Amino acid sequence: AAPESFDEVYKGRRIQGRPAHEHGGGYEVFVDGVQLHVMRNADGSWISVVSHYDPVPTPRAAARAAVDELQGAPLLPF
Amino acid sequence: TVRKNQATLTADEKRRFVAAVLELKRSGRYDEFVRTHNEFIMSDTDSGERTGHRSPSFLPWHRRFLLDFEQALQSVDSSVTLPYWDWSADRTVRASLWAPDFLGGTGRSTDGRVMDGPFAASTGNWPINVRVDSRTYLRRSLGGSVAELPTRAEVESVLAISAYDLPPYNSASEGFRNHLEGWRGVNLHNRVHVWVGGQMATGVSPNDPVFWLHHAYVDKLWAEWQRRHPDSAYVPTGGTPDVVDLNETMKPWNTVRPADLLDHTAYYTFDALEHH
Ligand SMILES: [Cu+2]
Ligand SMILES: [Cu+2]
Ligand SMILES: [Cu+2]
Repeated sequence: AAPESFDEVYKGRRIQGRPAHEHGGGYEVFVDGVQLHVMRNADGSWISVVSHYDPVPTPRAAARAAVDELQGAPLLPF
Repeated sequence: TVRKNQATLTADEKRRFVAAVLELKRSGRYDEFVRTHNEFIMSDTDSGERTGHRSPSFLPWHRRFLLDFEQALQSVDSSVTLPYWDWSADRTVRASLWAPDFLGGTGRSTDGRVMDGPFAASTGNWPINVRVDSRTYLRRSLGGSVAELPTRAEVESVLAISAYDLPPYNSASEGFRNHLEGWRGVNLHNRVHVWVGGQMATGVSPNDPVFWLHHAYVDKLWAEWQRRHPDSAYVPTGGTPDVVDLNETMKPWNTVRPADLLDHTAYYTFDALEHH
């Protein structure tokens, strides 16, 4: 089953997640309205394109790791 | 063609390598390697088609990708070959790899911007074009997101694994391939990407020239693995949905199979490769 949706402001950025060139996403994440590619691993961990080699437990964790990575910068859409 | 440990290059081998890489960037050819890798990163999935990553073909796929990149370098300067970075031996920020005459060092703390070396944004010679993070300068945070690079003893524990790969042939697998890739166990290749940080931590990781040196050593470790396990070979060997079997062709090239890439000596040798 899909993870729950989420919506919060994290380090000044709006991050949203919801169940739904790249893979058929089952789950979408957005940072200030720009979609961020994320992916689920077989063990249930998640990654995003800007932290792809570093599994974290949930899509919100992946979204937060992306905001951490971006250090304020806008995201470019994939 | 001999692939050499980066630590052993002469000053003018380093010079020639850097100039060839900068020419591939200037001419527009470099960025399409970045783009190809990010497309496979985003499409390779544990539950569906997977070719470049999180699958048995992770190793032949990157071997062929590096061959394509090395051939592009040689079209610019035929003397150039890809060096490799043994991150188990050259494991600190003070290694010569990260000197201003080679790859440049770590990024400053404020924004991770690399400030020295030929790939520093200030040179005007290394625009980051293919990107997800919108900033356009090379970034690194060596040792910032993970404490240490793998050690020789950790690599040996992975080389001792006998099975090439195992069902379900993905990031959950036991077996050599997934332990080398790093999704399970002590973690070799993924951890190195995280340790460099910056673009190397992302799907557009070939934006950093160290990408090639990292994968050239991952590639060497597959060769070492073969010599440790001359009785063990690529799996699976047929009929596996979503996974590239031994004699199946590989995207994006389509004209090459894992089978064609198991023996690297058809393409290059290493400066040193322990005989079994
Ligand atoms: Cu293990
Ligand atoms: Cu990699
Ligand atoms: Cu023997």
